[PDB]
Amino acid sequence: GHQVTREIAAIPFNLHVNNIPFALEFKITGFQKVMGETQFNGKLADLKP
Amino acid sequence: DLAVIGFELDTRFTNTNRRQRGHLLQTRALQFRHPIPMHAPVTLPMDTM
Repeated sequence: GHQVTREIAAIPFNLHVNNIPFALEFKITGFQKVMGETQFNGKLADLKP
Repeated sequence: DLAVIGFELDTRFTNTNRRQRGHLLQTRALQFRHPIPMHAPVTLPMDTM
């Protein structure tokens, strides 16, 4: 009521819908622990008395 | 003691009157300045005669 401004606006009209009740989900972590570290010889070293 | 007591809807308006304009986009700019210094020289002395 106290200022005039030009308002260019985009009004979306859309919907996302799912059809099929199937999914298979993995959570994958540990890339750096496996690729940045010994995985075999370190374990043999740990067996050293 | 088992009954439905309340509910919530996903009702939304149709803002055909621009009741809501949402987020705003505006142009911005940043300025960085990098002045270049002098560095210490290297000298070759030689005889003046």
